[PDB]
Amino acid sequence: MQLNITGNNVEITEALREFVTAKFAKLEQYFDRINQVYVVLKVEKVTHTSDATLHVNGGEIHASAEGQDMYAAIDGLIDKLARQLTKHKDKLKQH
Repeated sequence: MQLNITGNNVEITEALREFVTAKFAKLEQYFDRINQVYVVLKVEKVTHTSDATLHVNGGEIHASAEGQDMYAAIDGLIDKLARQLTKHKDKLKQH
């Protein structure tokens, strides 16, 4: 269960990185299919872009989200990502 992040054209402050990990953590409670995760967020005067990639036993999901800010990108990115994790998580726990 190891996760890492990479910021392109953005200063990675303990608070920022924490926010990202904070969301994933809350997901680590119900979601047990997370071993290696890599996230990247670009910050430009135009639009902010963020990408997420979660790993699962036998399968791997890769999605990306954009937001008005580095915070919004993570919100929608971790939102759609979670809902996706639950979908595939339903296949496993079949009882």
